[PDB]
Amino acid sequence: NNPLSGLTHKRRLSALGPGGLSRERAGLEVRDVHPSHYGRMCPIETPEGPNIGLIGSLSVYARVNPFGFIETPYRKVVDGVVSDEIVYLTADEEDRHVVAQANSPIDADGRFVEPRVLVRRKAGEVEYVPSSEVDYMDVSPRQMVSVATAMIPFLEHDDANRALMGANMQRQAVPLVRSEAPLVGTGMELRAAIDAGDVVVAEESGVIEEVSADYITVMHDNGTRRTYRMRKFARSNHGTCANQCPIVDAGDRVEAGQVIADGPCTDDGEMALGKNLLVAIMPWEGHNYEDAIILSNRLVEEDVLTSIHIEEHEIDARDTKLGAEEITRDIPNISDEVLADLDERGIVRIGAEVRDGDILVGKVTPKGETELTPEERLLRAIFGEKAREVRDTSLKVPHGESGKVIGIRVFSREDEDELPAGVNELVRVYVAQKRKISDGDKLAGRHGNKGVIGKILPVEDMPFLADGTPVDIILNTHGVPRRMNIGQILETHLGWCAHSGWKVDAAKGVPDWAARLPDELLEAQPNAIVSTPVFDGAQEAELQGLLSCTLPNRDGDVLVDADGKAMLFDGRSGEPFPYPVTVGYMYIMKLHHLVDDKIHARSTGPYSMITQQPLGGKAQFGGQRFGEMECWAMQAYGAAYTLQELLTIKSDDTVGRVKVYEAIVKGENIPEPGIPESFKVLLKELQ
Amino acid sequence: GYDTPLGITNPPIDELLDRVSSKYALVIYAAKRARQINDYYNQLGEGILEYVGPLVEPGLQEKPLSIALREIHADLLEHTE
Amino acid sequence: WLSAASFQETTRVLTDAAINCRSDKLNGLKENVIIGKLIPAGTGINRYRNIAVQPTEEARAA
Amino acid sequence: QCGLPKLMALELFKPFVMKRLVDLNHAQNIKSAKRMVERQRPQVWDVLEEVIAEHPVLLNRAPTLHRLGIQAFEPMLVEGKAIQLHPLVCEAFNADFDGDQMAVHLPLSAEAQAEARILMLSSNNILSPASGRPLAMPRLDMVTGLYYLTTEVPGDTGEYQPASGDHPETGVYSSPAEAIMAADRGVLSVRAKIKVRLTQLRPPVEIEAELFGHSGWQPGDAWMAETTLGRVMFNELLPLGYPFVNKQMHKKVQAAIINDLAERYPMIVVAQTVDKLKDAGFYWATRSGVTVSMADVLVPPRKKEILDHYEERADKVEKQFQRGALNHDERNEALVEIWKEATDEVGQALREHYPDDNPIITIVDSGATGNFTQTRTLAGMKGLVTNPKGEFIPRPVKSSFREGLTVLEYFINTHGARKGLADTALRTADSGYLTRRLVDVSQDVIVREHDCQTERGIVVELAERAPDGTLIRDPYIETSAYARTLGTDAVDEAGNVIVERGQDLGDPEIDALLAAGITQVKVRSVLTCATSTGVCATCYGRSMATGKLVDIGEAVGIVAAQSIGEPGTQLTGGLPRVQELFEARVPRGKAPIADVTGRVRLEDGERFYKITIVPDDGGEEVVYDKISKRQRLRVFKHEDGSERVLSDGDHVEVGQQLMEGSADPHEVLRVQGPREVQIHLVREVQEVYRAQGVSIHDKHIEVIVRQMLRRVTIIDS
Amino acid sequence: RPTLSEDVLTDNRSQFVIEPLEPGFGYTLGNSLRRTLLSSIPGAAVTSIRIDGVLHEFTTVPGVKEDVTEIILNLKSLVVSSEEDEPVTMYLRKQGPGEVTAGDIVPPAGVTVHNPGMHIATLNDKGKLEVELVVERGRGYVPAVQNRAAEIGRIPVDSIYSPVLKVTYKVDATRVEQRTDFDKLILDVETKNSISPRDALASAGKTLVELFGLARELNVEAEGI
Amino acid sequence: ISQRPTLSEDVLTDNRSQFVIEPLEPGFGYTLGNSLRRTLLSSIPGAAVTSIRIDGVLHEFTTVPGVKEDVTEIILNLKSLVVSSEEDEPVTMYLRKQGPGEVTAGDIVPPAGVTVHNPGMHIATLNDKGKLEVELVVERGRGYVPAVQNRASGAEIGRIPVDSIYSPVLKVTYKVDATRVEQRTDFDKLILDVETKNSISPRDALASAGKTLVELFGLARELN
Amino acid sequence: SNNSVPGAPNRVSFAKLREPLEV
DNA sequence: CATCCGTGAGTCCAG
Ligand SMILES: [Mg+2]
Ligand SMILES: [Zn+2]
Repeated sequence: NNPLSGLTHKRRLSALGPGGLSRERAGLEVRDVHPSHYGRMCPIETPEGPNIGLIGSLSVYARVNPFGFIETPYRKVVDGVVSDEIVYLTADEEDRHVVAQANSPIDADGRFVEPRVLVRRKAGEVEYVPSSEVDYMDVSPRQMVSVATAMIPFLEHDDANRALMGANMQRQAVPLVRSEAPLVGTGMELRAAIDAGDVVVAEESGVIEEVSADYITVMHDNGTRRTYRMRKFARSNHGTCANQCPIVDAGDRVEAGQVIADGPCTDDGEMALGKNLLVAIMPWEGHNYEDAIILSNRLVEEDVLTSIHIEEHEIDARDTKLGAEEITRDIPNISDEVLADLDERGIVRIGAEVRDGDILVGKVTPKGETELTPEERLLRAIFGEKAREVRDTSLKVPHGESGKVIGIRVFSREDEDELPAGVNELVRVYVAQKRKISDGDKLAGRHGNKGVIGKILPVEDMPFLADGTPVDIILNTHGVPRRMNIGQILETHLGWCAHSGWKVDAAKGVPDWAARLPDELLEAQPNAIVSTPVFDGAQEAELQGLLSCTLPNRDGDVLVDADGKAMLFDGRSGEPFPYPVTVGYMYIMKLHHLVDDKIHARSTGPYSMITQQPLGGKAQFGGQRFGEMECWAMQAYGAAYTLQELLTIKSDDTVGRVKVYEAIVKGENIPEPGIPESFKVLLKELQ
Repeated sequence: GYDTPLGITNPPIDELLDRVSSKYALVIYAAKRARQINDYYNQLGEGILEYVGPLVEPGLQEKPLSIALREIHADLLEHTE
Repeated sequence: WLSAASFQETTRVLTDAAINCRSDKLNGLKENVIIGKLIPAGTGINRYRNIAVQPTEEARAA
Repeated sequence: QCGLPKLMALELFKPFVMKRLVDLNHAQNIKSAKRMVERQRPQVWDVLEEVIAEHPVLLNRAPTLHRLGIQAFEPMLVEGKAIQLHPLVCEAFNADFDGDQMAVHLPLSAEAQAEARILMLSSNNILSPASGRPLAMPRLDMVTGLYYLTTEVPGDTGEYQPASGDHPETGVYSSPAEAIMAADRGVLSVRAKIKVRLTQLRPPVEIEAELFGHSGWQPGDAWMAETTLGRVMFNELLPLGYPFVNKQMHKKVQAAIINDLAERYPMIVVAQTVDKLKDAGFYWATRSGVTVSMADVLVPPRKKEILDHYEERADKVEKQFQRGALNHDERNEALVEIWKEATDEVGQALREHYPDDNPIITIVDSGATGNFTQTRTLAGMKGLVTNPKGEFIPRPVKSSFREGLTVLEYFINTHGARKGLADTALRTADSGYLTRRLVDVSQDVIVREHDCQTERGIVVELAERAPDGTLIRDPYIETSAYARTLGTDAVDEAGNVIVERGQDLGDPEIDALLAAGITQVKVRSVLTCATSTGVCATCYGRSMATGKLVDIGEAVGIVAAQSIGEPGTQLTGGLPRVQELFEARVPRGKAPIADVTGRVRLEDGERFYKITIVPDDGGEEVVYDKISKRQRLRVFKHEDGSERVLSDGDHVEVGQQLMEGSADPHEVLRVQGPREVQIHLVREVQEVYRAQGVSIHDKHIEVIVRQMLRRVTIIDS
Repeated sequence: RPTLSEDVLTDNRSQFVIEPLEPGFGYTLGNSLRRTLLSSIPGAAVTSIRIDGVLHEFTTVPGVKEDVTEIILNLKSLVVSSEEDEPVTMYLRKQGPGEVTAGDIVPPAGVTVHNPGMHIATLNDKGKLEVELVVERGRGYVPAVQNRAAEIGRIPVDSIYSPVLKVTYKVDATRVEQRTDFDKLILDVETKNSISPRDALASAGKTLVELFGLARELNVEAEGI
Repeated sequence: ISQRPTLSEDVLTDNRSQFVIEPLEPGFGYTLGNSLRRTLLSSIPGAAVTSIRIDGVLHEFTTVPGVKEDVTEIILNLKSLVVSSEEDEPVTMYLRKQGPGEVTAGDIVPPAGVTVHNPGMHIATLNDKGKLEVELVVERGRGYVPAVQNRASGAEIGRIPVDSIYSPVLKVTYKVDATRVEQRTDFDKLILDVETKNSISPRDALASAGKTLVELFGLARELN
Repeated sequence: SNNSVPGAPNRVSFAKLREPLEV
């Protein structure tokens, strides 16, 4: 789906598989978080379903030792003094030793501050221990987490249930037409993008000799030239769009290991799973009720939340017993109006637009010479039109799909292309869709705050700040303190600070709250990026203070207060809202669950081969299932006819469903249901 | 005493239930008359002796059910179990 | 046996039924749903199923 | 209504649209009509709008746990590709909007549509068939919105002021239309107490009699009230003919109103009324100013003070175990208590320090959503965490989430949180399997008759007897008596009968039996009423959904099954106990019962418990042998003191449970007989759902139990 | 398509229906029109009163059923049209057993009472009543504290100048062509016995045209109806 | 208790202008200025690009040889283009530049009655050997019209339909000074703020807003 | 700065100094 | 009261 998703895949740790255990055999012990998992296996990252606890992610700093166990880095302490010498310890090895926590205060030389410090001991037991007895200490605070876990700002403010989803959803983010880095980060966003392998890094240092949309050419120091080719509009496994664009301009001095061209969900080499949205935490006319989400039409018009999706359609020409399938522009009984967007071969032309039901690859096959209908024979003598022996077997666009034809790939057996035994010509047609955001589309933050788009209001209906700026997204207040994920609150506060900028007051000295604050942050520009590393980063003290330091807008007016709230005007009534509303900036990702995929419906269609019941799935144009649980509800209603109807004529009554169609289009009444063909199968299976 | 019923809530079911033993009965009582009405329209085109037409003024493009369900409210139909 | 075989231990249900030559009277909810009859409940019972509806004698073609 | 996407509808009514396409000559035949719908010509969007006219559809949302998982709606065409759903039916489908999907089924036949609009329509199924309570009620934004305006704010502006000095009475308005133009200018607060003359709202029952003598209030009759402008606009929804309510609208309050509307007023009034309430709540939830900021979430002032007090008490316990004066099992058992007490004191710190303005608190205490224990975990402290065993960890999490939890705190917290998720996954699988067993055992159970006519029933304890005097309402009243029909005239001390036989028990009729002093009524049950196949109507009584007598032919057997297995997820005996009973297993507890009634002869030994019973009526001594791990049950003796544990010389009735645990119902059968064992089951079953806050009317339990006794064994051929 | 104007009636009030508005204009026209009818239409009402047998408010007027409170309220609902802007004064005196109405009022020249059947106060035998009324002109609604200034029993009254009593509005969507976005504006308006609702709207409609003239005067560039 | 016809003052800046309106009814200013803000943002007429055509390009998703940017990013750069046209009917602009250098909105060639208000706008960074030939169609309209509508008309396989943001309004707000002093001196003073796109004037925007509204409220005066 | 190693955009970090080892 | 074999262990979706 995105770069990060691929990375997470390469680091997943499964118990499932041959030689391992089954899902049913696994009890409640195998799944829960073990004390040894510290710094080796992430305790947050795991699936939410029946797979839970059986699938995890390898921790950030850990590595695998030549015996197949999981080691992890710890800092060595000789005698109360931290040493930069690092040794990797296995799980049982760590048990024999005693580990101090990472955040324990350390002398500038390397000594401990307090005699008794926080200590990790075998069997997951904790106690205070004099500094004389400390063997090792942790490498980093964020040592226990995975790569996906670490990108959740203010993680220690979100409960393990929403933090879990927060990590399990980042993988599900869709690459956008163009991507922005988040205003609020944790620092991980850089290394993650680079290691993923869906960006372009410079191997050897040098200078940009020539740059194009197609490729980048780098002139090394030693004289040799290495050229990197850009992936442009390529279909991913999941139909998302991996499109790389050069960062550097021609003649730029570039050093080795630097990002010169990023890919999908990447801004200047940083993981960019979403956009920076102006949020407003208030109920609004019941349209954001029960985790629904309200949008500004701005996000539609400015393609802020827009993405491309590419499909791969395929079809072949085989040898049959009645001859051989040939791909031709001549399809029986079709106007030249439909064949308009075809070339002389029979294939669609690049650049053409295609809708559902339209022709992509016109292929015809010889049909069996069976005695044609005496009623159709008669109909062919009147109009004197001799029947062709070729049946239409063309590739038409599946229901729902649509877009521009962005490439054709032809393989011919004639042109020596090695095809499987029996095939002659094989055509692939790639169609892309520029899907704008719409109602029902699933949006999410990093803190397990999901939701689908309820209503997209016109830009003027939006509750706006004093200077006229209309907000972007209107999250409901009710669904915040229940989920124990108030990180989204802290992200919003710091988000406004990161957008307006700030300046701490240095007059009468550096304030006591911003005393621990690093010098570089004491003054900030509008639209500035920051890092809030997990188990470190901003504290609620510094955050409250920064709300006071918020720089005024272009009109010299402050917009939000020290509470972090601001006054809103209802874009509908005009009257300003009676109470202060929490307003700020929050990072939101467009997840890969869009209505344009999810919607499906069926009148009639194909049917099963044995049970003669309707097939199942959107890919098979199937019908829904009225299961055993759903029958009980009908019976509990007393709707005997509705229940009978569904399981009879609407399903596997061979003669029924045929005579129901007739009765409807002729505008008559529905006939009495017959015998289920599936039941007839049972009596034969018993016999 | 209430607000004017709209759409599929009309005729009000409470007064519809008063003219019938139970909920279940009201269903068959109504749908069987809807069959008579839809028969009448198809049969009339080519056949005499059809079931008696709509005893009330049909709404423009009114469903056969919605016609039946209205004359149940008008007590113009007889009820047999 | 139909309502029993469609519950649990089907292979045990059949073997026993076939020995005793058990005959099932299709008069039950699970039984009827399978064969596709109208279920013996709600709007499916004869009390409500066999109903005759007629216009009142007072109601007459204009 | 529901929102059916224009793309979805065209495929659902596909052979219906082709019909009217060849009707209005847009197509020459049926083959062309097909090509017009497939090509999606602009004509069909006009044709389709006619086809779906009042033609209902079904909305299904898996898992379909109860029969409200499928409801009928009036489909409305809508742009977009998403199904639009009425906010109130969310409680029925248990549907949120985090990416939920629903299945739509289109009824074809003449009967199917009839069953849809009548039986399955959403505006008819307002009530849960389990308890008779309103599911389609103000729930989240709505409740907080209404709770807003109906709150009486003391010193708010525009408030009524008495006359004194040179200024007359301030705060009196002639009409609602005047008070409306007041807040528009900005003089009156919609939540400030005032006095207004009302012309279109019936006054309270207590005041209507004082001002009219129940002459019959009339639209036009005037009267004075002391409310807030908000509470007036709220009563304009109930609407006319309903006595004025001068309270703030907590959810329990609004639950009562709708429930009352369910009893008296017709269905279409309720559906139209609850719609009005929805609109109100959302409009006022918007301007309610309910917002979450870092500011509104405040850590307690005595935070570090309170924690230091108990940590000191803790260190004392640590040193007291350091000298080994305390047992290891006692050490933690005490450390648990210390921190359990601490967390409470932190919660107390919040409530008082938090203003009732505070939105976090506002939502919690208004029954809108959430618990205060969540608020405590949020701003106070997490508290104790659960061990892999389930025992509470001696170590506490002193950090709240607002302050950010420490690293090793997060780890052990995470451990518990996941095992919670793990078990939440496994119980669902069980709960579902329990559900399907129940469905199958009670499928042939249908209402086939109107009345068995048997006078047989069962007693129900209406209320406890206060020691000082008077009467105390029984806690089982709502689930054991309220829906029943009488099987014997209920008389007081006099010869005057209060409620006849064949009379449905309603809310007032209970009060009639509550005030009269009678504390026991014999009522008809599904257990007693014997009929050929299935059960009668009369005995079953009020169908919890309809609020009237159950219709003849209702699949009460399946609905009973559903109603028990639907909430069966929320348990900790636990769900195994619920199985253990329904599957009639010889229990783990194996607590013995008295074979014959008489005097108890306790003769305990340290190695083994032994109980002997001297027969009250002659007889020969009966003696049992018990393991010392169990303990004697505190049975309510003749002394009317339940807390009296078993002692020698005590008197026990026949079948009286001797020790704690559970009685083997098989013994209860041979000892106390078929009828008694049925009532033991039902209440022992009930006690499991009671403990977790689940309320199923005894009705549904009995339908299953009845089916457990239909067979007798063959002793002699 | 050009927008239509409709009317469903009642003697004192009526509903108005506007459609089809360009999408998003239902709310653009809604609240703006309401506050206009409730505040931007001039009339005549009672500023203050004076009662003979009153030196303080808590005691009721000797010989009268109603308290001092309920009579004021009764008087607030009195509809009056004065011809001159400047404050006039009318007298209402009656004695003996019976009921005093708005028809008993003695009005000055150019001042008309429109509901002479309105109940005011129930006088019993030996019951004397003499009241001095102060009638001014204005718009909308004005509080009583602003009318707190003969100090021998002067009573400040809530001034309801506006002839429009109460207005509510809802905005639904009409499906024009294929677009289901267009807005339909429903507007409920209740007026006094002084002016008809159908007329009150036109004046409220004419009033607002004057405001949007100022902007239009500059260029009158572009618009299409 | 006072009567005064209202005014409409103005305090200017090049791109944005404050309009002052007083004296208004008490608590009337808020719901008046908003009635203007909602008119400006939505229904003010202007002009922008509807469709384009590029040499050697057949669809939106590709790359021109020797150009640093791809067509999508180029089309996304062209959204920012500020254009005013008088021609009520569609017109055609042009842009052709070769060799090294940077192409801008200045290199566009607007026909009679079409003016580009932001020539410094970066479009594409053309490297050596890079050639770019485009062809832009501009129309007149209001609000926002999605590209998707252009394609089904009958447009050839060359054209690439582009979204149209006609609204020449940028950012609008208001503030109100209500004298709530207990007297007949109670009124509301409105201060409207309008910022444009330098395609039209802040005044001319308020003029087309008023012309619109007047024609809407005029139907409230016509008799039955 | 956080990761001053490749040539990356500067993201200012609230932090205790983290110099044990790069990811 | 404890062993050995056979049979149970949520739904819908996609794929
Ligand atoms: Mg959900
Ligand atoms: Zn019975």
